[PDB]
Amino acid sequence: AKLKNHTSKNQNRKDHRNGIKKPKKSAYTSHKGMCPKYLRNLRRSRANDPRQSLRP
Amino acid sequence: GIDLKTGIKKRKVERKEPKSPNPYIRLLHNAFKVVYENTGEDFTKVLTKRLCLSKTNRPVLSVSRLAHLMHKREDKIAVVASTVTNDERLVTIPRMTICALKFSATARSRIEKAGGRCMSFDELLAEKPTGDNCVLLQGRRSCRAVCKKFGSPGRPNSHVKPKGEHKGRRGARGRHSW
Amino acid sequence: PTRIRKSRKRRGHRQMGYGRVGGHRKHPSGRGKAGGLQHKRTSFDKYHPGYFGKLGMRNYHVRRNIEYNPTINIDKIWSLIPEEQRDGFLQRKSTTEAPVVDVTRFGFFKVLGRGSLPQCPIIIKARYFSSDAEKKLREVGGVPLLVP
Amino acid sequence: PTVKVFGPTGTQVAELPRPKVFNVPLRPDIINFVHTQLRKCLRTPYAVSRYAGVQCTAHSWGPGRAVARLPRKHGGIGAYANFARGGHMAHPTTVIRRWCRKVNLNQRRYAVASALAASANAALVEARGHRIADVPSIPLVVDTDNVTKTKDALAIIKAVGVLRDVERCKDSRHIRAGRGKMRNRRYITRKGPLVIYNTEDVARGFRNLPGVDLCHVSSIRLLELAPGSHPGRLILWTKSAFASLDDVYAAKQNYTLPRSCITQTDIERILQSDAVQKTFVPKRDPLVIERKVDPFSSKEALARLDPSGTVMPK
Amino acid sequence: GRNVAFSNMRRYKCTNKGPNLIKNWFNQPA
RNA sequence: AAGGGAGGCGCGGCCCUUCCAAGGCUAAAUACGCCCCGGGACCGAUAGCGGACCAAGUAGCGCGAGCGAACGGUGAAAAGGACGCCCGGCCGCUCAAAAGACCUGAACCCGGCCGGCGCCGGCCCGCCGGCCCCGUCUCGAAACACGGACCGAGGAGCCACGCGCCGCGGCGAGCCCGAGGGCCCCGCGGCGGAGCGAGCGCGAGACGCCCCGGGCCCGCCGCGCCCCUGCGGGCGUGC
Ligand SMILES: [K+]
Ligand SMILES: [K+]
Ligand SMILES: [K+]
Ligand SMILES: [K+]
Ligand SMILES: [K+]
Ligand SMILES: [K+]
Ligand SMILES: [K+]
Ligand SMILES: [K+]
Ligand SMILES: [K+]
Ligand SMILES: [K+]
Ligand SMILES: [K+]
Ligand SMILES: [K+]
Ligand SMILES: [K+]
Ligand SMILES: [K+]
Ligand SMILES: [K+]
Ligand SMILES: [K+]
Ligand SMILES: [K+]
Ligand SMILES: [K+]
Ligand SMILES: [K+]
Ligand SMILES: [K+]
Ligand SMILES: [K+]
Ligand SMILES: [K+]
Ligand SMILES: [K+]
Ligand SMILES: [K+]
Ligand SMILES: [K+]
Ligand SMILES: [K+]
Ligand SMILES: [Mg+2]
Ligand SMILES: [Mg+2]
Ligand SMILES: [Mg+2]
Ligand SMILES: [Mg+2]
Ligand SMILES: [Mg+2]
Ligand SMILES: [Mg+2]
Ligand SMILES: [Mg+2]
Ligand SMILES: [Mg+2]
Ligand SMILES: [Mg+2]
Ligand SMILES: [Mg+2]
Ligand SMILES: [Mg+2]
Ligand SMILES: [Mg+2]
Ligand SMILES: [Mg+2]
Ligand SMILES: [Mg+2]
Ligand SMILES: [Mg+2]
Ligand SMILES: [Mg+2]
Repeated sequence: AKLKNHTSKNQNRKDHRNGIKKPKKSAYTSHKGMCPKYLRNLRRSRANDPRQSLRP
Repeated sequence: GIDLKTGIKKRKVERKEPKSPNPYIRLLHNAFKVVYENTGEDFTKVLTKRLCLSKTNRPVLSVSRLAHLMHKREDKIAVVASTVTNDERLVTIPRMTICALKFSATARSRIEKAGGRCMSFDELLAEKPTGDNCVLLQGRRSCRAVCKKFGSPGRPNSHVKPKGEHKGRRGARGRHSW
Repeated sequence: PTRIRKSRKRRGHRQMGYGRVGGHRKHPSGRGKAGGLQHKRTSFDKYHPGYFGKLGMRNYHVRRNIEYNPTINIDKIWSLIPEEQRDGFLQRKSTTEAPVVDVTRFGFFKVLGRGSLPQCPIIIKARYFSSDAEKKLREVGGVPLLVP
Repeated sequence: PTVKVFGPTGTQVAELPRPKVFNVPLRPDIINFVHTQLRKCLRTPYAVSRYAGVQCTAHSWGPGRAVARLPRKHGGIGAYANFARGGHMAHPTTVIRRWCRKVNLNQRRYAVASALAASANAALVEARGHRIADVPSIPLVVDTDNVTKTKDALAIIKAVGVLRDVERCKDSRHIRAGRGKMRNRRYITRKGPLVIYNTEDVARGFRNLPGVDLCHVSSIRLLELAPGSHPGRLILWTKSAFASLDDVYAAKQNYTLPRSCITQTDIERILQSDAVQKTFVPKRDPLVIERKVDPFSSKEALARLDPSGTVMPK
Repeated sequence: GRNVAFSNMRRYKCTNKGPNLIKNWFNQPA
């Protein structure tokens, strides 16, 4: 026997029932994928700033 | 008919009372709930909610964490709605006043031997019911081992360990190991 | 107690929470753990990485009391001294009557270096040291020692 | 404070200090949890036989003969199903049921101490069921020192004021209401006093009395202290029993009694005190709510909104 | 998605026939 | 074969550690039906053993191997039914009572006398209004889809063990009625406390009410530089 192949009939209503979620606020500032040569210089600069440095 | 669905969300359930059968917890919570209704102070409101929590939401506090947090403000009353344990890796304790739900037998002995005081929440209720010169404190709610396995180990952005023993290699040597 | 269970709240309901379309049958997925590489593959990869395969050397008989190796950090050392005596030792930071702590008597072999010690000379005898356990101990005036 | 001690005749004769086990907090939740687990540990297993219903020979006839498909004995009689007369149970009872329950040693000692502290109240002993309206002190200590004839032991219990509690028990014996009277549980009597003794022979003269039980002080039983899982039993202490309570609790190695706490009597006092009341500040005055009604009906109703009267009444 | 640890229990042997493999402790106080 | 055997990865060599096969005896602590004895939060006559009944593995069925029922209860006492009248009945005797072949004696169904001509709603009452056969599989059942004459009694998610999460109790860098020994007393492991690495092995402080992120430290893989006891130590850098 044959059954149905495909439909999207009820799927936009299921997509809306819990609201359309939004991504976490901290995903907008993740360092993942930035230049390493920029992320190296970023750490170096702060370690030598007494207002920012966190060395003991 | 009336349309009360659009723009309106499902209501929420929160603990509004302790579910412990201990009679000392019911007496204290009912007492601080009264003081809030006649004061409107937000210190007595946060403290009334701490007494309803479920013991995995009330982690312990050690003396060495208190000695660290109360530094430079040593003339104040630490207020903890949980148990205060001892930390034997700290050799010398400072003098402080702590008010807690319960003290370990060894932590009470050390606190008193430095000159400190161990108050109870009914001593706090009588002398300082609205939290003047008091600080509220709590421990690390996410320190349990159980909360370290939540999620999907196996998914490429997880950072969580699996649960049983896994003796193989497939999917366990990084990406391009499946 | 049977009288507080969820299943007794279904008397009169024809099907005890298992559905009319599906129903309750014997073993609709198979028994046990079977299917992990075929029709339960979506389950096994999501939650059990490294369930299939081999990894590493095998030993046909492990000696449990050879491989046993207890350890203690330096921040736990002063709690082995009884409380009645700790005050006096701190009081007189002696080089010529320093306290001796033999950790094998308490059942440890190696000394690791997490933490810090009080400003007081002390002697620690053990079977093996880590490199920064030794470094923090010599910073205090203490000596490490090896024992039989 | 000191407890009183009475002769075997009724006058006051001595005073002893209160043992520290009476200062433990009252925990009807802990006494109920322990009483439940330890009363399950006295049970005898039961089960049906493992061969029952399956000694006969029976097989299905199959479809095509106009009968239901259950197994049938030679001849066609239903067999081997829970819904057939003579068949096995659907899930037979087995003796591998877990009959006992575990309790930690700390929680077992808390229950005894909390049950003993309840026994020092004249308002909880009364509300448990006993008759103590003619009793000198509810922490009742009495000097007896040797009792062998029941006749003399009855004379003391009268000489003090616990006589009505044993007659309460005596006049209550009856045949119980159900199947239990075929199973060696034919009579029921109410429970009276508990005599706790240390170094003196009393068991021979006290035991035959209706509703009386006997406990040597070194081994006190929680199922005796809280009959029915209700804490406040009436206890007749011998003098040497009452004066060895602290020695007994000193004989439990690395044990300390739990910490005393305050009661709802104590909390209700604090709130009504000038240190707590002086923090009180009144609420705003509350909204005033009427029902709707047509202002245009009358002059007075309409005037409430607009007093001037530019608006027509009707 | 169910995240459990796999049970490491062995299937019961000889439950209805064979030698008796169930040892009870009702005689322990005696 | 002559000295030999063993040391949880094979072969050949050198040591070390530890035992003496190819012959034999031996109490105790341990396990268990029939049968006798005691106990039970077990069943209460379609239950509990197949089997509570003076005669059950009996009566009955099969050439045979074998299969295998049903049936408990008058009353305190048998006092188990006088006298009379007709030719089994009537009347009535015993007894607290016929309880009379036996406790109580429901339903379905039926016979005699008396009254009347489906459910819901309104009205005192036979009028008006509404009403298809339930359970089930199914997109869809009043279906010409299936089960069901009627009535009673019985009749189906319980238990053991393992895994995950949540709640509550006790104690807390600790915790714990193993087994056992003297509802009370004493009682080892174990698990937790440090991780990472295939392994040789090496081994965590720096911040923070809490949560989230950042930074740094430990192991595994790589690599500057300096050095002592050196393919070993120290100080760094990078995914
Ligand atoms: K897992
Ligand atoms: K369900
Ligand atoms: K389904
Ligand atoms: K199947
Ligand atoms: K299957
Ligand atoms: K599999
Ligand atoms: K391999
Ligand atoms: K059979
Ligand atoms: K059938
Ligand atoms: K059928
Ligand atoms: K305990
Ligand atoms: K107990
Ligand atoms: K070897
Ligand atoms: K071997
Ligand atoms: K070998
Ligand atoms: K039968
Ligand atoms: K069907
Ligand atoms: K079908
Ligand atoms: K269909
Ligand atoms: K239908
Ligand atoms: K039709
Ligand atoms: K029809
Ligand atoms: K159908
Ligand atoms: K048909
Ligand atoms: K039909
Ligand atoms: K490696
Ligand atoms: Mg959504
Ligand atoms: Mg439903
Ligand atoms: Mg039905
Ligand atoms: Mg299904
Ligand atoms: Mg389907
Ligand atoms: Mg079905
Ligand atoms: Mg059949
Ligand atoms: Mg049966
Ligand atoms: Mg009844
Ligand atoms: Mg032999
Ligand atoms: Mg029968
Ligand atoms: Mg009858
Ligand atoms: Mg189907
Ligand atoms: Mg069909
Ligand atoms: Mg039909
Ligand atoms: Mg029925």
